[PDB]
Amino acid sequence: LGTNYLLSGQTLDREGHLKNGDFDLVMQDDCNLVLYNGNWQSNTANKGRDCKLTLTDYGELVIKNGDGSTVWRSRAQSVKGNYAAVVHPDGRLVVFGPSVFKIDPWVPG
Amino acid sequence: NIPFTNNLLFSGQVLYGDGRLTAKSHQLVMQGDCNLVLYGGKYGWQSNTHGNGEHCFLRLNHKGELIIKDDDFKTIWSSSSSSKHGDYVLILRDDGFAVIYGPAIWETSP
Ligand SMILES: [Mg+2]
Ligand SMILES: [Mg+2]
Ligand SMILES: [Mg+2]
Ligand SMILES: [Mg+2]
Ligand SMILES: [Mg+2]
Repeated sequence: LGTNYLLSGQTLDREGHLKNGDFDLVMQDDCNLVLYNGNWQSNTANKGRDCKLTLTDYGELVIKNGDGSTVWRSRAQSVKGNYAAVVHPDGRLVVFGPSVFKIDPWVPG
Repeated sequence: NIPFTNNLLFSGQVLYGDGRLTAKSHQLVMQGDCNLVLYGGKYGWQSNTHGNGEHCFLRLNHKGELIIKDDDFKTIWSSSSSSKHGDYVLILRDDGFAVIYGPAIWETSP
């Protein structure tokens, strides 16, 4: 992952941080996703353990517990694509996408 | 205005006079030579607009178009990308890709 982004296909593991300025999103170990100083949380505290935050190809942030069980969903969706949840410097977590444009320094032709 | 973040360029934000995005071993730079250069990846990249303008500046709009205009607002290069109206962000990802994403289909509060 990226210190302030999460790409669809990537995971914000147990105790994981995404952070930008004074705002600290944590996939805490009480299975609650909390964005600190963001007045907001998944409110899934104690609802499981060894939890993970993921990003689906239709723009959903799904919190899976230790094994495989979903615990929380954004429940906002779009077309199949690459997406991005990012911690906005004004203090929101905002899902973005799908990709409209891509620059690839990793191609010979 | 909107607080810069190192590797993000949200819609509305503007780079120039080699303002630049950074991510580990990469930069994407809206230079002075009016050229948009990505130093990064294996081979890097550029909008290739060396001196095709004067006083240039890169700017992503609220419909996913990433554009270089000059001092008198002439398009010097575009991404020629467009989708719904709203907030988009360009990321300089750790893999060295520079990708645009949007629009905002979910935020944590308004
Ligand atoms: Mg993300
Ligand atoms: Mg998009
Ligand atoms: Mg940066
Ligand atoms: Mg990028
Ligand atoms: Mg982007």
